Amino acid sequence: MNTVPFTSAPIEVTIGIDQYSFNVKENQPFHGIKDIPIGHVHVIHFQHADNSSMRYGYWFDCRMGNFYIQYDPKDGLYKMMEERDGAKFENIVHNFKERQMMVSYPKIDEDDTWYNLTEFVQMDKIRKIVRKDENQFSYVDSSMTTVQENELSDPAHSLNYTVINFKSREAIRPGHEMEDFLDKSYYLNTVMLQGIFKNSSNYFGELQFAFLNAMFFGNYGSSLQWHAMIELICSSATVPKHMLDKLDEILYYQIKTLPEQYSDILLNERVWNICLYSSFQKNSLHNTEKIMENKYPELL
Amino acid sequence: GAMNSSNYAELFNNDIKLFVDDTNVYRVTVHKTFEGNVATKAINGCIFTLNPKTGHLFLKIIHTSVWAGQKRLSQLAKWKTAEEVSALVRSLPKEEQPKQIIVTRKAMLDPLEVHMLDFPNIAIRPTELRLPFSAAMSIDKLSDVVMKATEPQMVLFNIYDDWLDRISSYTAFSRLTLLLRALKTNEESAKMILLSDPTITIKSYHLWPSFTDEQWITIESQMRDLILTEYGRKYNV
Ligand SMILES: Cc1ccc(NS(=O)(=O)CCN)cc1F
Repeated sequence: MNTVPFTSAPIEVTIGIDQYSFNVKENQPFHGIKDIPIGHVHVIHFQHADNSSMRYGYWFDCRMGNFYIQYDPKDGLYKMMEERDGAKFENIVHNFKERQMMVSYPKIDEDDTWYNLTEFVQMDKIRKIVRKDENQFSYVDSSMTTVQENELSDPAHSLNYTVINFKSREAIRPGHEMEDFLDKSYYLNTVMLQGIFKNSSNYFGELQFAFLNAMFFGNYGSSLQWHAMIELICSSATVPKHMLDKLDEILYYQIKTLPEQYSDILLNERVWNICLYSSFQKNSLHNTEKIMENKYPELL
Repeated sequence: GAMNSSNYAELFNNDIKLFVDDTNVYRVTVHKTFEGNVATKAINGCIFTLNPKTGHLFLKIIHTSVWAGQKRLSQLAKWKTAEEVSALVRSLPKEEQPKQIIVTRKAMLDPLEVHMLDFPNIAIRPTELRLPFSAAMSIDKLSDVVMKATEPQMVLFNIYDDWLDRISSYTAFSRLTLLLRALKTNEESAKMILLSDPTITIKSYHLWPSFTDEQWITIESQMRDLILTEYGRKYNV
């Protein structure tokens, strides 16, 4: 069980840790988060009381170093940092654990929600989407635009998701215009899976990371990437049977976890209706379709 | 984006453009089977690709053999059209390729856009105008060449005949749309108007009659009367 200690909490903030959140008051005696399950990536995120603009946060894996949070009053945010002196870090964390100044990551034992939402997400791939190599953790916020968005403006602060564009030469083989546009199996299986991602696990990882950036930060270009990767599979007549089963499970927990009140902005009516009712895989997502119909029938 | 009455004059500027109409690409004759079911039989069709400025019409004849063994013909028709327009642009010299292609039906946008990915600098636009290009098969010489074709074939025409010698393209296009709209609303009456006076002939190398300027006025008046008529006959006014 690992720990992200905090130097202080000088400004009032709603702190998110994976799918949980809790309110910290200005100068409340708060010194971090303990009992964080080893073996998954995590995201700690922030929404300031005063200016709800800019949700921002850090993707990290505790196996990759000792990380803490200190508020920077010049840049005005809670920054993640890596303390290299591991003995100073045990002493600091033990002091705060003894003074009971930390909240406990509140995992219910039956609860596999985070494992299911992050099944294929790996830090090493996060760090290639979010390029900041002098840090082991990855910063994301509401406003960061994606590489594809910047094509259609600061490259350093971009989300380098895999570009997907159904009306592009990458996607459409010369002489197979109709075939490949109405049945994206070529784009999915040869171009993307075999060519770019190497395997379905990398593809699912990016899809899951896009959804989480969309849900936790309201990052609009991530939501675009999530839907595009869903549509590419649904629009493929020919998909490995294991990929389909997994997708159904992946999406089910994304829709399960989504806040009911944010459905109006995070779900693309056109993509979902097409995927569940018109696409090739309209019959291949029983769990996702059952939950979508019971929970968000208005959108459909 | 879309072409409408506000930017109508763009059709006659000096940027090369083409209209593409796909209405007559896939054409059928629904009939009863011996078992008393219903079956279509396809007939030759055509793509109507028009330069509104010059009047150059590239009439691509769609031979019924292109449907044999094919499923979902109405959808295939759109991609077929797109492929043939694309093949046509590629056949043309660079200085002759269009800068825009305007489709008359929005369903053609994606098919064409996909077939034209090699030509990023050519804009594919819809239009809000309800243009009457479907009636192109009411022009006898066009209908004739389509029905006689025994293989795929491209036939070049000027749909304005020689009219640009005497009038502008704006006016030539207006006359053309008025003739076609008339043929679309009442083909019989329209053809009667055009061919009533045996002394007015169609030159071997033309599609329409050799009307003097005053006779074109008379004719144009008769087509507008017919369109108002059928509009009354239709709606009772
Ligand atoms: C967790 C935690 C770990 C290390 C440090 N700081 S240091 O040793 O003073 C180095 C400060 N740069 C502060 C902390 F709050």
